[PDB]
Amino acid sequence: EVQLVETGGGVVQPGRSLRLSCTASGFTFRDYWMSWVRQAPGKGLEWVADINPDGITRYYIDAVKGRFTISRDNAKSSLYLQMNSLGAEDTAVYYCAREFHSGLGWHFDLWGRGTLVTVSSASTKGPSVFPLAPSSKGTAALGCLVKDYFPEPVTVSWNSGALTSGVHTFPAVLQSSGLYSLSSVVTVPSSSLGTQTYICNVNHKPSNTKVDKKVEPK
Amino acid sequence: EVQLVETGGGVVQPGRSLRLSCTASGFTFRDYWMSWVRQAPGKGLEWVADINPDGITRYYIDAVKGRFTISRDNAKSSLYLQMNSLGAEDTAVYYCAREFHSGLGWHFDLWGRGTLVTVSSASTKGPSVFPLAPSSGGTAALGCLVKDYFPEPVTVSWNSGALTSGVHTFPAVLQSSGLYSLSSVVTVPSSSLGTQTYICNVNHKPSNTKVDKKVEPKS
Amino acid sequence: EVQLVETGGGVVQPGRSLRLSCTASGFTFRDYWMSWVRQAPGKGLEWVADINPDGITRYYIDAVKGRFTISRDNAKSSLYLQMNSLGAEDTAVYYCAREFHSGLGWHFDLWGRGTLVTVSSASTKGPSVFPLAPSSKSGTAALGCLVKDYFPEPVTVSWNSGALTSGVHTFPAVLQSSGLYSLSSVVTVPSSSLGTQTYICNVNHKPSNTKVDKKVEPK
Amino acid sequence: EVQLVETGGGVVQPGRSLRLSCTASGFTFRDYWMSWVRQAPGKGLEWVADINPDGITRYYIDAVKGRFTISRDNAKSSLYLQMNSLGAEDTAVYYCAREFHSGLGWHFDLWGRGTLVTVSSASTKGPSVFPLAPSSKGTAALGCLVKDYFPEPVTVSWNSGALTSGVHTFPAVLQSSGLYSLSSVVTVPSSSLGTQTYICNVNHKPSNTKVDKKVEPKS
Amino acid sequence: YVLTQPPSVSVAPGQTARITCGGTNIGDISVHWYQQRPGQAPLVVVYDDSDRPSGIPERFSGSNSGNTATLTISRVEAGDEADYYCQVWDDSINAYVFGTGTKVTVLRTVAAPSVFIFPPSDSQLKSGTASVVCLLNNFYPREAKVQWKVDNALQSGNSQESVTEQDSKDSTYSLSSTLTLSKADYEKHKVYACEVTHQGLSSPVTKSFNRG
Amino acid sequence: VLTQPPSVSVAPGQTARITCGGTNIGDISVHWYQQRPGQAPLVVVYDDSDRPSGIPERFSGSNSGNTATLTISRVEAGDEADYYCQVWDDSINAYVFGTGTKVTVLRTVAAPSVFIFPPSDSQLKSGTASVVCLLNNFYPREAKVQWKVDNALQSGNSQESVTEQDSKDSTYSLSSTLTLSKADYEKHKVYACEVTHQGLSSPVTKSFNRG
Amino acid sequence: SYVLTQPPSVSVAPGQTARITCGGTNIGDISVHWYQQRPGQAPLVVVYDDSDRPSGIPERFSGSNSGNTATLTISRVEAGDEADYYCQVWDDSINAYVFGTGTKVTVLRTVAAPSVFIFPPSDSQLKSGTASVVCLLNNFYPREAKVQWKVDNALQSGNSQESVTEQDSKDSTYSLSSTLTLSKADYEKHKVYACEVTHQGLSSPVTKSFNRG
Amino acid sequence: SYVLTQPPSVSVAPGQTARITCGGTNIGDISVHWYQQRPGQAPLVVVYDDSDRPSGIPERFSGSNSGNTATLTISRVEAGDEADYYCQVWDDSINAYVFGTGTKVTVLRTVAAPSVFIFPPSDSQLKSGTASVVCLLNNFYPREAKVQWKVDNALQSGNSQESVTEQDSKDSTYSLSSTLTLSKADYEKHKVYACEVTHQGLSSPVTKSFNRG
Amino acid sequence: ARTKQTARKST
Amino acid sequence: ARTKQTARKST
Repeated sequence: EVQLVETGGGVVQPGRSLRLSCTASGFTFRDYWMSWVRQAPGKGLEWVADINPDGITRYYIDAVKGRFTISRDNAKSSLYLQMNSLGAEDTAVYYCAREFHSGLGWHFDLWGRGTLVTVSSASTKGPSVFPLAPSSKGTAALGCLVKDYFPEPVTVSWNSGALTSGVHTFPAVLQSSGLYSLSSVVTVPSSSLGTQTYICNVNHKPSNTKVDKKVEPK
Repeated sequence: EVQLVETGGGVVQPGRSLRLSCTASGFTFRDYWMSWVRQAPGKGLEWVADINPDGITRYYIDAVKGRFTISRDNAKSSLYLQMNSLGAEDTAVYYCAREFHSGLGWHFDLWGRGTLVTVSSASTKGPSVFPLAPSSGGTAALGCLVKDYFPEPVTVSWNSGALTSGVHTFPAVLQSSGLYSLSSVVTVPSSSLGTQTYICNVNHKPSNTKVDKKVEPKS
Repeated sequence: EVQLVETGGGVVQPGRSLRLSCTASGFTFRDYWMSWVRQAPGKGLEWVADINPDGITRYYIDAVKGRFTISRDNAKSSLYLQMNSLGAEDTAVYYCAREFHSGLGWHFDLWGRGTLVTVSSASTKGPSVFPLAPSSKSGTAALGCLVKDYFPEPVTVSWNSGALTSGVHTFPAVLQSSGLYSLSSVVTVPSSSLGTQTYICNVNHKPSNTKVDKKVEPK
Repeated sequence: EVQLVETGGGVVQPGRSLRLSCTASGFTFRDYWMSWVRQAPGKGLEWVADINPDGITRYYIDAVKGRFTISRDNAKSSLYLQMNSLGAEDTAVYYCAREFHSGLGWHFDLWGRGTLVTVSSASTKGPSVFPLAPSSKGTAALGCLVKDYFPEPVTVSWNSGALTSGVHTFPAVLQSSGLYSLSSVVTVPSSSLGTQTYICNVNHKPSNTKVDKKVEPKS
Repeated sequence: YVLTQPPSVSVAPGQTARITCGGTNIGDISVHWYQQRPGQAPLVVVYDDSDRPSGIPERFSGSNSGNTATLTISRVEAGDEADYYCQVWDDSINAYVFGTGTKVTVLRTVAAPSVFIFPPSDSQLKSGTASVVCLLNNFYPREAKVQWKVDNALQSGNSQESVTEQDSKDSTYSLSSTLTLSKADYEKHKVYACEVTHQGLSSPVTKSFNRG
Repeated sequence: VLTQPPSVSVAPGQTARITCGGTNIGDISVHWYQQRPGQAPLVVVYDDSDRPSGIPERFSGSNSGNTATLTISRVEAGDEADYYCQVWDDSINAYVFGTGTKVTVLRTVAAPSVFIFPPSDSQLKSGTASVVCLLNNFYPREAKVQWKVDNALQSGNSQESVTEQDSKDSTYSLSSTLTLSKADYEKHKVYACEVTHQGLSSPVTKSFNRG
Repeated sequence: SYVLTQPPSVSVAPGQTARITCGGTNIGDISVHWYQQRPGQAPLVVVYDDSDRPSGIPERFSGSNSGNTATLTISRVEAGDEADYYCQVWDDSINAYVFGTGTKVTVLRTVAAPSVFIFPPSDSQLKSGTASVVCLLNNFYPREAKVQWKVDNALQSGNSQESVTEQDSKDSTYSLSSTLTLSKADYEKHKVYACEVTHQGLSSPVTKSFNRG
Repeated sequence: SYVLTQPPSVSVAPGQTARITCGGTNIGDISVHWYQQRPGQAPLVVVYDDSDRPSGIPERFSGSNSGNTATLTISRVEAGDEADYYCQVWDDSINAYVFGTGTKVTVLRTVAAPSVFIFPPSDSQLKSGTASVVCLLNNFYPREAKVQWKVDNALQSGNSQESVTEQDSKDSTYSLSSTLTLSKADYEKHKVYACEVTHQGLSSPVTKSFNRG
Repeated sequence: ARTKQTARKST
Repeated sequence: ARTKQTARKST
């Protein structure tokens, strides 16, 4: 199957280095121009660099001049991005993208899922999970506060996947502490409160932290 | 004159209840099967329920079964729909309809205008009415802007129904606010400006808003 | 419905005779004084003659004394004007009119449409009808019918059997150098209706028993 | 000379009636059995009815039983077909045909050119003519699209008959719209194009519509 | 008896019109008034000096004194455009007497005409006569200039005009001008144009056709 | 389930055919309704091919195999509507409607009349300015209106509404509404809508000056 | 109602002999007649009473009737012989004239490749809101052809009509039009319009196409 | 570096047509491409080379480019079209791919009022020395709202964060969390905590509140 | 019965 | 000078 798989992402301290790899499969890799495109959280698309099939012609944006170096191993069907002297402006999801040309113009016709690069001095920390308890007052709302974790991402499920209707898991906000925080809410019948058990399942892979949390009234 | 009139439509909150009435006149009401037929905005006709003449047999679609209850009072020549546990899927114009048997098949030979049932958590808001004033060749345009209302519908007439030719009452559009807005316009002879009076009659029943606005060129 | 209807008008040669008839309906005819009032084209009203309810008393202006004779048939609710020795001074629209006494003064409270009496040596000539077609030369278009070379007056013109009245201008007849009348009737309509709506002018010239229904098309 | 000439064909709405006539010339009409034979467009021959010389013995196919009546007027050397309750299965060219017998069998030894009968609710409409433009990128092909007309037939010529070689005028197809459509093409030297002028002449008699259309390379 | 009325009375909309009936000691007898619209029968609007029939608006009032009866129409609108006749009945000679009549004309804003031109029909050409018609639609005031140009040549002596009465709703006038040529002369020339000059137009409007 | 085509387009004076699809629907009776915009359905054909009183002969029906057909001959603007087929199922005691078919009439090209309306002083004294461009009675429906305020294109600050096809002349009408604050409206001075339509030789602009 | 079965087609090389059969149960017991019908013309009897020949009819036409088959034989075929041929009997049981389904005489000749042309919709047609795209196959043999529409490389179905001329009197070839009919809207949803022709006269399928140039 | 200007937002009712603008000086001279990006997803090309459509992309997406504006048109907008859309060019002067800032497509629907819930800090969180107070606004429309924190009637400022979900795929509504963040100390020297919601769906502002204890 | 008999054209 | 020249992808 035709796909691109970025890897090598994660947390890097300011001033330090990171190398990304992209593995292509399902197509003839040596025939194409290949690009890296990035996207800062909640922001737009920014092309970073690209390299010609033979690996001798390369272009960069000014923001990464002298810091980033792109290369390729055609035998390994692989693309690389060497990132030096990283700063917060480099924090982004990095995408591997294939270039297409057909006598008119150039666009990207294939993307990987991307790898997240976090430039921060924050230490990896699991979230503390607190219950948003149902009020004693139809529809009831309850939820879980997922607090002070680093880095992204974190997943939340309810009742191990059994409960999905009316579930809202909010996007995390970055706090001044440098830590992330979010809430996951759900609306349920006010009658189910005494009967039905509600458990939020919080998973934070960068710290290997799973938390199951029973949310009940009072 | 043979006719059916639906009443009781309006705004209703999800999970709450609503009672529709149809008043028949001009025919032997107690002799006919009566139906409720509904139409979601922009969508097609969906038969809902019906009731036999003496009010003993009732049929319902599976989606309203348990929630809806059709009844009639033949002494009053009236048909009823009791709608409980309303959801957004019940938002529609509701028609009262008389059933006819030719000896072959069954079809509807009499309808009402219908009444709109809107299932929303939102508050009712009346519209503000503003003149679209004529300018300064041979034909002129003027109108009324009917802005920021919920829910539908809004009726607009011109000079109490005396002016119908050249009139365009535009279908309501949803603004970013989630409130409706429409314009009603009419093209008139330019020579009639200043000599003929033009009044847009705006009525928004859910808010009991009624406005008669005279439209004249700006000076 | 209370009304008076005059008949018997038309062309009459000088020195010849003519009998007018008013047919009354909707009231107790035998109870009222009835008058004939005439109006020369472009001129003012002139009372001619009246007759008491019994039919016994009659009055006349000096200029018709001996020539004209007013009578009535109360069983028929009908009024008559027998006009002998007609001259050009008798050419006029003739009105049937009911007299009213308020206890103070006397005035006319009911009139007919009137019928035109033309005293001419000339022969009756019916009109020819030609379309005034609009072009696709591109909000408002004009079209009409030309009603040419007729005698005597009048000619009636309607549009779409009376369904179209707005924007219509039926011009007053002009005397052409030939001594024959001609007029145009025109109407302004939306240009977008030019190929979709049908426009027919209905021309009627009774003295020649001419009747023309003409479809006006964009050439 | 010896001939049969059918008349009375044309367009008839479903359910309606049509009467065909056939006029015989150049032979003793009263000595012969006479037939009507029909052919639906693109289909085979179907005998319809015949009548004996005296006009008293008649045969029909079952498909026209009770709907069609054949008759003759020997003094006028004429044959008739009265066609009632027409349907689409009746759309065809209708032929007048003389019958021959010589002690062995019966066959048709004389035919008219036939008259076309179209059973359709479609309105008479002239064709719209569009150019099939010569490719800019020897032998070049160009032509005319003759689109959306009713009914059949339509003739196409090129340069008023001066161009006939290499010309292919395609048979019409009946579209779902109920209208007809065809193309006329011609192959010419690529060398020309810039020099020689090419005009298709499209003529549609049922609508009295002639169209001349200049076909060009274009930009 | 002789009853003199002014021929014309001009009044702005919303204002008051006064129509007089002059007679020697007319004040000693009863005066009645009729409204007559174009092509219509008279309709009594005031009788016995100052009484109104049912259905007649209060805007109509009457007064009679000395040698002058007066019909008064307040808040005048286009529907009031008509001829008004005063009337008395002479018991001495058993005869009705009408006044000379007064046309009420309503002022309104300036309205530029819409202009339209009509070529003669083929049915008319087939008869050997050609009529070309220029239409001036719904204008004010009444004064307008229409000139015909046949192949840019001006025209004289060969056209007639007709004007409508004041319109009972918008108070405008309409005008038709008809150019009558022979089939001969018409078939020669190519350009036909009416040029309209009206106060409502900045510069003259020309409407024109050719032959195809 | 009864399947109808969403749309049928037909030239004036020609014939419209509307189909109702169903497995062996020819074995049962089909009825047809005409529904004009803002109106209740009106039966035009029932029991396959019967016409109620007052329904023109131009309406006819047929039903066979898996297809019922409503046929409208000599179509005119008055025929513009949604048409619904209908059966009654005695098995389950239930009415079943088709999905509906809109009939569109193909008339000649008509260029729109264009009009522009300034916000009223009444609306300004509330902190909002609505500017309205009116496109009147045009065909076909495709049109482009463009807002220019002191020149420069506008984006994301206007809405369009378009009428159903006119029941007499088969045209469409469109309104475009530019919505600004009193703040921004008071800044600028020139407001203009530019209209591009096939019936226009070149784009038409209507404009006004603020005050 | 008595049944006559005719072959839909009979192929014959010029100068050779064509045989058209009319089949029926004991059709030898009854009389059979034959008609020639040319495009746009009225039928003309060429053989009647099983085997008799009308005056003015060339000797090349002859008939025979025996057992369960009557045969129209056409010797030394010329170009004017390309036509439809109908057998005919009188059914004396249900009392009707009966015709066979008809047989078309086709002239055999060598394979000939089509010249292929593609025509984009004119601008004037686009004003009307419809776009007809036309593919012309000119002067080819045999008649059987495969014309496939590809809009942006998508094989089209249900939206094209074919029309074919009769065999040419001089070269015995055919010409074919295939017309792809879209609304103007559907037309401008795409960019590549290709006519693909597959024929016995071509080594590989031929494609003519346009964009919006 | 060449500049592409996109509107940040485009609103459209279901079934209607969305138009997304990409503005550049003489952008008609260069090629423009369009990408759709759904939440949590990699971008996907929907239109390339001004007007061409990739395979697998619905016909509803079409493109055009002229003068100073390229336009992505989405017709009969349905479920799944709610996304971010990016225009893209290649700047051949400074040699870089350039993207527009992006346009979010919002589905228009009727005003819907939020159900409002307030959550006091759990006891376990107070053990850690911080108190997070949460106000929930559930399933409302439009997105614009005013959530005000009142602590003992004192309007708070600078100490709350808002977070809002994407438009719901089924009912097109939003949900919003507002979180008031205090030290446990600051929390226990106050008594009344209230979130006040001002929304178009409400006739009058709604307040949910609690007392410590 | 109202059935067709042969037209007796052939024997 | 070490200036950027066009990548010559388009003209």
